[PDB]
Amino acid sequence: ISYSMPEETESGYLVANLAQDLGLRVGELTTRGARIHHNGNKELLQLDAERGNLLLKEKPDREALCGATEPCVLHFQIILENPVQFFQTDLQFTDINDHFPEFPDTEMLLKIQEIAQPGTVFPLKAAQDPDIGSNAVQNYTVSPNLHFHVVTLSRSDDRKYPELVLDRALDREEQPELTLILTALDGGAPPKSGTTTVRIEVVDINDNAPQFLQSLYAVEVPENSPLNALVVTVSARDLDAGIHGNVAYSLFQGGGGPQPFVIDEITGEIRLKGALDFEATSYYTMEIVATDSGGLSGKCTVAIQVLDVNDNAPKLTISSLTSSIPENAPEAVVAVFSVSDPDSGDNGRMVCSIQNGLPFLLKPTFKNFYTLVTERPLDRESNAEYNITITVSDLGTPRLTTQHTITVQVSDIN
Amino acid sequence: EAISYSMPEETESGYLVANLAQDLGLRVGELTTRGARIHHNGNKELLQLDAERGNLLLKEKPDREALCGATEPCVLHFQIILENPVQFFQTDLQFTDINDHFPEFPDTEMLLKIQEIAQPGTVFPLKAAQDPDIGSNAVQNYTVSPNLHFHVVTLSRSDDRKYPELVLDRALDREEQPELTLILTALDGGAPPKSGTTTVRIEVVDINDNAPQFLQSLYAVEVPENSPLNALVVTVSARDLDAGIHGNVAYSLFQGGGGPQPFVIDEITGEIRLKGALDFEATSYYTMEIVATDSGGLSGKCTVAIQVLDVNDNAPKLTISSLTSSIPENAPEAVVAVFSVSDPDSGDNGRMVCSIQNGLPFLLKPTFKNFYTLVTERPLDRESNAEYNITITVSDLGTPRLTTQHTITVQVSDI
Ligand SMILES: *[C@@H]1O[C@H](CO[C@@H]2O[C@@H](C)[C@@H](O)[C@@H](O)[C@@H]2O)[C@@H](O[C@@H]2O[C@H](CO)[C@@H](O[C@@H]3O[C@H](CO[C@H]4O[C@H](CO)[C@@H](O[C@@H]5O[C@H](CO)[C@@H](O)[C@H](O)[C@H]5NC(C)=O)[C@H](O)[C@@H]4O)[C@@H](O)[C@H](O[C@H]4O[C@H](CO)[C@@H](O[C@@H]5O[C@H](CO)[C@@H](O[C@@H]6O[C@H](CO)[C@H](O)[C@H](O)[C@H]6O)[C@H](O)[C@H]5NC(C)=O)[C@H](O)[C@@H]4O)[C@@H]3O)[C@H](O)[C@H]2NC(C)=O)[C@H](O)[C@H]1NC(C)=O
Ligand SMILES: *[C@@H]1O[C@H](CO[C@@H]2O[C@@H](C)[C@@H](O)[C@@H](O)[C@@H]2O)[C@@H](O)[C@H](O)[C@H]1NC(C)=O
Ligand SMILES: *[C@@H]1O[C@H](CO[C@@H]2O[C@@H](C)[C@@H](O)[C@@H](O)[C@@H]2O)[C@@H](O)[C@H](O)[C@H]1NC(C)=O
Ligand SMILES: *[C@@H]1O[C@H](CO)[C@@H](O)[C@H](O)[C@H]1NC(C)=O
Ligand SMILES: *[C@H]1O[C@H](CO)[C@@H](O)[C@H](O)[C@@H]1O
Ligand SMILES: *[C@H]1O[C@H](CO)[C@@H](O)[C@H](O)[C@@H]1O
Ligand SMILES: *[C@H]1O[C@H](CO)[C@@H](O)[C@H](O)[C@@H]1O
Ligand SMILES: *[C@H]1O[C@H](CO)[C@@H](O)[C@H](O)[C@@H]1O
Ligand SMILES: *[C@H]1O[C@H](CO)[C@@H](O)[C@H](O)[C@@H]1O
Ligand SMILES: *[C@H]1O[C@H](CO)[C@@H](O)[C@H](O)[C@@H]1O
Ligand SMILES: [Ca+2]
Ligand SMILES: [Ca+2]
Ligand SMILES: [Ca+2]
Ligand SMILES: [Ca+2]
Ligand SMILES: [Ca+2]
Ligand SMILES: [Ca+2]
Ligand SMILES: [Ca+2]
Ligand SMILES: [Ca+2]
Ligand SMILES: [Ca+2]
Ligand SMILES: [Ca+2]
Ligand SMILES: [Ca+2]
Ligand SMILES: [Ca+2]
Ligand SMILES: [Ca+2]
Ligand SMILES: [Ca+2]
Ligand SMILES: [Ca+2]
Ligand SMILES: [Ca+2]
Ligand SMILES: [Ca+2]
Ligand SMILES: [Ca+2]
Repeated sequence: ISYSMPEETESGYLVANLAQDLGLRVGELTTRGARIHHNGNKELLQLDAERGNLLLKEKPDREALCGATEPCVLHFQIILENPVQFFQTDLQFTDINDHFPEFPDTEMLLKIQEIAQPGTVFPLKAAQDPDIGSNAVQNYTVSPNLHFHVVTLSRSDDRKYPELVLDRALDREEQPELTLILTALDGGAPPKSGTTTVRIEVVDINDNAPQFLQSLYAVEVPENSPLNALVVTVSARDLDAGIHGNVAYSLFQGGGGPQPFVIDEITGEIRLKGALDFEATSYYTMEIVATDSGGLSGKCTVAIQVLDVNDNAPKLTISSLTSSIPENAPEAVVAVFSVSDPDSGDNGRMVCSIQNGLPFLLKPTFKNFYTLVTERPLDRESNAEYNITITVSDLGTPRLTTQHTITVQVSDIN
Repeated sequence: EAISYSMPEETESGYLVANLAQDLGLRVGELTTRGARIHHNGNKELLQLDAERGNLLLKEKPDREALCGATEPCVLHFQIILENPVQFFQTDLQFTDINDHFPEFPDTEMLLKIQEIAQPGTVFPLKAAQDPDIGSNAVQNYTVSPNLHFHVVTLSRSDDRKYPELVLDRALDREEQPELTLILTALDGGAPPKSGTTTVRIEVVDINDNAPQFLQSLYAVEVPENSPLNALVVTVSARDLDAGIHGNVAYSLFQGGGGPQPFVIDEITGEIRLKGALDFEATSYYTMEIVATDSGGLSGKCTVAIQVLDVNDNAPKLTISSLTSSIPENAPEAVVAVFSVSDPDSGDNGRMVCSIQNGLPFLLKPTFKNFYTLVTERPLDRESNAEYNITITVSDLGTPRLTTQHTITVQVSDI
């Protein structure tokens, strides 16, 4: 004979009316010297022989008695002596939902990279439940968010294990860290729950390119500026963090000609490497390029205009027509000369002068092109030779003067 | 107006610039009669005057880049003077640039570090080639050595200067081709064109685009019940196609939703060790899942099934319930006692047999499964023996064999 009864029933519960089930008289139970025999460690059942009833001595717990084995049936044998008779009886215990779903870890750590595409699965630790069947784990739900959703798998021996599925791509630049609530629901009535915290750490991915604060840099620097002069400092910013955010500055020269400028890849400072000359090159158009450790780059145009400095003296060049000059020759051209100046503005503008005492005349024929002509015929006895010191001088600040001497002799017939 | 003569660069000295006498409309004798002379700003005479044949010649070879450079046009303003009578003429000499310079790149080798997940259409700035020439004689085109992942584009800017930029058309893969080498060539527009090559070495940056994979899809291992605590069961290894911090793997143990399991995993080596005690009579079969995870989130999973082995570590449990301490003399078929045997083990380790002495006139009769009875085989007088000893000996059929015995003394009555 076999009897069935729910788990965790209070001790002293009336199991079965043994007297009626055996079809024997009430006094016969104590008459035959009814005893109970079993190899169990604990005597779960005590026999009331006077009323012929089978009673529980202690409160049973299925998980501690059977555990994983199902059905939980305990076999024992009751013996009678008058006459000698044996009766094997089995007792089955129906499992109840008296266990709450418990997660292994109080928090689960997930480090998901930013470029993780939707549909990507992530394994989660399952909630365990010592119960059996519908009283065990049945459902898994995740706290309402816009990124993930959990799905339950009944793989293998019908043991349910949850895994998290991504639906919308992550972004560390928007939300660095996620915190979800993983809830496990039982299939019993009423259902039992078990909650844990899913900690999602979004790993940074270099998906952002560095950009300069200014698209154009325009700075003026004098020609006579000292070596290692701070021309301009350039700054670029990256939206990413760590090594993925570090930038490296590189100088791209424009067209031909050497660039006397150097950039620091770290600080972003542009400084003088060589010499500057407004007369050689007055305007530089270059491009600074900041690049991360990934290859993503940003570019900016830097324009540097050199300032003019009066550091050039006028170049006086003279070609003589007549080494000697007749006495009674009116209006004679002694020599013709031209002046030069690479500078600009008043630094390039130049006025030339001659001694006022000399009977000669400077006649400006062409632009920066003068002629030295005698103003009147000359006698020999007065002055044999003449030292004419032409002095060309610019109108800049400071003023630079260049002068040259020519000797002209007046001569009649030999 | 003033007169101007044009002449290509790098012309050999002694070149016939122009018939100056005819251009000025003067007689052949008149030019040398008036003492025609040449005046220019430079000390170095670039021009020399031939008053005999009335021609203008070159005294030095002109270099446009050394005279003008970037300025255009390269015009030298010079003057011609006459002395019979005194007269002044303005004349200009323009030097047409010639394609006499090779395009050169500043650096012999340019290093690029491009990500593996770089999307097509991504631009990568490259340093331009230098050319002191002007117009069509400067840098005009940019071509890149035949590859599969890149193509160069020639862009113009500001003063219509040409600069190259590299364009990706096919995504890279460090697991396929870690490093790439290109030849960047710059082509002139002159005739014939002139090239300028340089190394462009592209180093593919690693991106975590590989998930860890287990060598085996299933792991099976037998472990004895008597095995010690914290003993290495099996070592699992997973490989990652990536490298560096994107390649190192961390192992995690995932158990079933049934009950607690006595096992632990090493994150580095991948060794599974025992955590608690093992008993075949408790839990016989274990199914766990090992999950390998990198530093990016990409994972791989393998199923590890371990069944424990049964050992004969449980002696049979004998429990005897006696009915009669004393027995009648001439009583046939008398039931002395009734006992039960147990064995939690399985197979021959659980199978058990019971024995009694051969000299005793008692018979051991089986009534129920693993449940026997001690009954007299035949009546017997007292004068032979007053009391008898019955040592029930129960033993399993395992290896080694475990035995357990217990004695019961029974007396006869009625004299
Ligand atoms: C069926 O099996 C039975 C069970 O056997 C058991 O299983 C086997 C495998 C063995 O493990 C065995 O040990 C188990 O018991 C058998 O029953 C038992 O049988 C044994 C032996 O047959 C009885 O003796 C017991 O064992 C000791 C024997 O010692 C042996 O070794 C030594 C040294 O090798 C050797 O000693 C030498 O003996 C000779 C001869 O005397 C001497 O000349 C030598 O000098 C001496 N050597 C030296 C160095 O000195 C022996 O020859 C053996 O080989 C024995 O010592 C031991 O004695 C103690 O333990 C018992 C415990 O029961 C005590 O008995 C109780 O004492 C109480 C106190 O006086 C007494 O109370 C009195 O009660 C009465 C009324 O009842 C009155 O009221 C008084 O006022 C009270 O004081 C109790 O009544 C008494 N118990 C009984 C039942 O009467 C004893 O005093 C002492 O403390 C021990 O006796 C053994 O007794 C016996 N078991 C029982 C319960 O009786 C049975 O024999 C088998 N069947 C057959 C047919 O054989
Ligand atoms: C598992 O649970 C899913 C989510 O149900 C939600 O949670 C419960 C506690 C209620 O608040 C309910 O209003 C929510 O929608 C269900 O969509 C799904 O069907 C369930 N699966 C099974 C097998 O029951
Ligand atoms: C005219 O100049 C002649 C040349 O002298 C030169 O110029 C002067 C300024 C010094 O620098 C001298 O060392 C040069 O050799 C003179 O010999 C002559 O006396 C000068 N005539 C007059 C009237 O001063
Ligand atoms: C440069 O060369 C390529 C290949 O020969 C050609 O397709 C392209 O039209 C050229 N560009 C110019 C501006 O000539
Ligand atoms: C299980 O338990 C949780 C709270 O722990 C409830 O929110 C849920 O609805 C279910 O009752
Ligand atoms: C599981 O999650 C619930 C969410 O309601 C918490 O209230 C609880 O403390 C446990 O963390
Ligand atoms: C994660 O967060 C939940 C609430 O969101 C806690 O209840 C839990 O203990 C863990 O700290
Ligand atoms: C560019 O092309 C010319 C031929 O047009 C080669 O001679 C030169 O070496 C470079 O490859
Ligand atoms: C540029 O590259 C070409 C081909 O590698 C060489 O031949 C040339 O000398 C220059 O270095
Ligand atoms: C880049 O190109 C140069 C030719 O200038 C080679 O020498 C070098 O090995 C790389 O291919
Ligand atoms: Ca329970
Ligand atoms: Ca439950
Ligand atoms: Ca339960
Ligand atoms: Ca982003
Ligand atoms: Ca990012
Ligand atoms: Ca970046
Ligand atoms: Ca200067
Ligand atoms: Ca200057
Ligand atoms: Ca000046
Ligand atoms: Ca040249
Ligand atoms: Ca060229
Ligand atoms: Ca040239
Ligand atoms: Ca790849
Ligand atoms: Ca990779
Ligand atoms: Ca990886
Ligand atoms: Ca065992
Ligand atoms: Ca065993
Ligand atoms: Ca055994």
